Amino acid sequence: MKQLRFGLFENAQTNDSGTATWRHPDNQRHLFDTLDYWRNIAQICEDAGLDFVFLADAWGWADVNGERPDICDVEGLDLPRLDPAIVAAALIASTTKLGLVMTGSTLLEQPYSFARRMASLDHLSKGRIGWNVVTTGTAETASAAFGVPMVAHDDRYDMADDFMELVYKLWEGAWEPDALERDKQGRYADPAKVHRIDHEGPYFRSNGYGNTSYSPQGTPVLFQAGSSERGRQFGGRHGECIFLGGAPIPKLAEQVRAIRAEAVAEGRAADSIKLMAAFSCVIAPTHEEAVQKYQEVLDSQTPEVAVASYAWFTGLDLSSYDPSTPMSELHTELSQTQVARFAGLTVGDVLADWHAHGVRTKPVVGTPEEVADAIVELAEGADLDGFLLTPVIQPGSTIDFIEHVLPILRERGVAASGYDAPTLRERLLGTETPVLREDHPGAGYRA
Amino acid sequence: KQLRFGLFENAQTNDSGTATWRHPDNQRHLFDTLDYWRNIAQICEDAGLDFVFLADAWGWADVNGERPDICDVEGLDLPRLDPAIVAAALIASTTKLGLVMTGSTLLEQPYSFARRMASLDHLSKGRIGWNVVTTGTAETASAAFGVPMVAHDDRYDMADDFMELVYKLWEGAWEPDALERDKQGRYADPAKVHRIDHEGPYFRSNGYGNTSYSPQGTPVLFQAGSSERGRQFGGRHGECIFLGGAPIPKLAEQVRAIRAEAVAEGRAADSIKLMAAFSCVIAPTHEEAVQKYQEVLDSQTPEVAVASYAWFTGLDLSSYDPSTPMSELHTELSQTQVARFAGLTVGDVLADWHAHGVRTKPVVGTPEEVADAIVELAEGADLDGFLLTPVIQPGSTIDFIEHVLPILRERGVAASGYDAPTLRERLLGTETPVLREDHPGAGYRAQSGA
Ligand SMILES: Cc1cc2nc3c(=O)[nH]c(=O)nc-3n(C[C@H](O)[C@H](O)[C@H](O)COP(=O)(O)O)c2cc1C
Ligand SMILES: Cc1cc2nc3c(=O)[nH]c(=O)nc-3n(C[C@H](O)[C@H](O)[C@H](O)COP(=O)(O)O)c2cc1C
Repeated sequence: MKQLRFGLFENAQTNDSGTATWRHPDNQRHLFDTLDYWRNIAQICEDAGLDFVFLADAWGWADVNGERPDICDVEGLDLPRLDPAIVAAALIASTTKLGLVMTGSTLLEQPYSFARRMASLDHLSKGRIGWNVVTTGTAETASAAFGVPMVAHDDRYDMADDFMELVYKLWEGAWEPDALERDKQGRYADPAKVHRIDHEGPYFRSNGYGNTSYSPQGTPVLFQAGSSERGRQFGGRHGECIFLGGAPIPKLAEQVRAIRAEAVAEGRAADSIKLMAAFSCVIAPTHEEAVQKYQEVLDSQTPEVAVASYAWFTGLDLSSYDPSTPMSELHTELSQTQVARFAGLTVGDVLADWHAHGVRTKPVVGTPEEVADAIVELAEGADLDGFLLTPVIQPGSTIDFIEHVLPILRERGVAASGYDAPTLRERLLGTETPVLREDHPGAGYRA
Repeated sequence: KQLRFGLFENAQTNDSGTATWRHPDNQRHLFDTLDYWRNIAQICEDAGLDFVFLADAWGWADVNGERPDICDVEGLDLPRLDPAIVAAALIASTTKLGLVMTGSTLLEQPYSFARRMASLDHLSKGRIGWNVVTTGTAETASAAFGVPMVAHDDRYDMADDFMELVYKLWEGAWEPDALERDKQGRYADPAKVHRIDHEGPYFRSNGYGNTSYSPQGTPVLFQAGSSERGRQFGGRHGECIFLGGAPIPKLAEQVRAIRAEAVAEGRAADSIKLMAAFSCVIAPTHEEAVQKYQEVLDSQTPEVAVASYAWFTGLDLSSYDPSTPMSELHTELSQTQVARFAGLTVGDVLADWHAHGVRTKPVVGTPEEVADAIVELAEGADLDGFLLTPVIQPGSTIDFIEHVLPILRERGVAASGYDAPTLRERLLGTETPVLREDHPGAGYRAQSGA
């Protein structure tokens, strides 16, 4: 049996994904800016043996023509947030084995300082760091915030390739793994193992030494989730663990086959890339109890939010249209035969499903046995290597999965019983060594 | 007058042109382990020190245009860790200790720097400080980032623009009570959340800030520029100014000039705090302290001094007989350097450099002698505290805490412990955690004036 890995999707802000369940009485996400919130989440995850916590990030915000509507602040749709690298570092200090994965942007980070920061996390954590490589999902606002011009979608990925090449040189080529000797009767470092790098790319330039010596993993575990044609090529080249949003099993299976074919086209083994699907659930001892439990979180969300956030995430201002109007009865846009995928849905239908989960994956709602069976049928049907648990409320959604579903998966032998490897790469990739595989591009920048 | 005490640290093994890492009691070769930092922070927090300060650098040694092998054999310059990451890890290990980190206005981007510092301030409940630098490793650091070099005085003009932008983000973007998080009312009050607009010579920003108003608003601002332009910048923005060691009459003049600069910027002379770097070597008798210091100096490889002197000054003295008067090298010296070296030989210069690099010269003696030196400095130069710069770690810090700090507390010149939750309250001696109204950053508050 393939043993699935599990990570927890989190972000350093109250609400996410176009939903706003922060008003639910048991939701603690409004305390995201306190260290106690994060210490508790991490302890829950580490005591359960979850492989990692993943901190999503964004730099921009939801806006309509340069302005956030009141609702953004009355319901905390987007802002405020914290920086994930700072949260990750704080969590290092209260964990020993839990993996820590953070989003970091190739569009807005400077590679030289970013490489030093990530390698610092990797040193202090003893090799537990991952990096979710993003360009931007909020390109308009994030660019204005940093004072830089727009970069079009595919050019963002060419910039990301150049970024990756430089950070690979800094992580893998600047200091050999054994450069540091720290012998008070010998050498501090072997001068033959410390190298100047030289990089002249279309977007970035660097000439000189790297600040950080070779870290326990070398390069953080690389996560990536792009679904465009160009983003799929980028993930096929660099990504070690690829995230997928929820989809019906047959569609997910085809996407998995496509992503593994992109890795093969870049010279990598098909099984050397790990696929993890977002997965949400609401668990209760009976099916009806779960439905009511899910219902109570849905009822906690203000009804005006659904229309507001659907607008931003898609562009369709639906406040006007009566809920009985078929979607296909509207224009706005979409490329004909795509409009047929709507298959005669009504505005009410879309907003009700959007109210339910936004861009988060549709939760599996049922008993522990029902949720466990869903996980297994997803993993087997789509050839997945793990799941990214996306909570509907914190910490309850995580606690429920840990206390009721994970033990079933463990008894069935589909989930490991605990931490068997000390670095994140060894744990997620099954590698023997904590460092990149030889068929990964970053390995080609080693001395 | 209650003196404040901070610990000067950096996230690398050696610093300041010296290299005492081979001393049997030095543990700084473990700088890249969390356990080293956990231990330092506990030692400091248990003693009630006001803060730990993390220096930083981005560049490396450049001796005759190359990086010679001795830089790696002795770990003179590299490797290092990022101080924001060390600081964040130390947040989670401490509850009251202040954490001050260096951050460069030349190389950081202000929008993400503002968010990073405000995140540290939120998570720490207001215990963060920022030592504002314009990089000192400018040449090599610029090449690493791929950017053109910027002149000394231009760096301070860029720094003024950087400060204006981060003040808008920290003080002007979210009012202090914008967040209500009332599950029956509003998450945030939309009238208290503001777009910023900034169009400066070096930086541009248009939009909202990522982080809401943090417990101190703006981190406590530390600064250490000693040039004329750097003193002007400190007098405008710095809340705590760090001075290197010097004889009492010289420190007193520097303190006087910095306070006059603050007054000219519209601030109260006493609202800026002056802290001197202070090093010491402590033993139970004077003679034992002298010998202890000799054993520190003997731990440094003899070949280091001439190589690190060349790194810091550009002057390679390795080919000269040590009896050579510096005056004979005038073709390689500016007029100011010739005057400063007058009477000195190459051997004098390298002997002095071997003993302490650019670190302050230690007071060497008994605990009573060191305590007396601290009081004399503070009274004679009008200082508000001291930045303890260790010669070896953790020994230098432990010696001071165990033997000198109790004397200072008995004499009533150092506080018993922590009776202020934020770093600004503790260091400025105020009940208010946010910038004073006569500070430039306060003018960006939307609260009555935007
Ligand atoms: C599970 C998951 C997590 C994601 N997290 C982030 C994130 O933290 N920041 C971000 O900008 N985008 C995030 N995304 C969006 C993707 O990075 C990506 O941009 C999107 O799938 C569209 O693909 P494309 O970039 O190739 O157009 C996430 C996507 C998924 C499926
Ligand atoms: C106690 C002390 C600590 C310093 N720490 C740093 C540091 O961490 N990083 C840095 O680039 N410069 C550091 N400096 C150098 C000063 O910031 C400054 O550049 C130097 O004093 C020269 O002054 P000027 O910039 O006005 O010419 C420090 C100086 C002192 C006295």
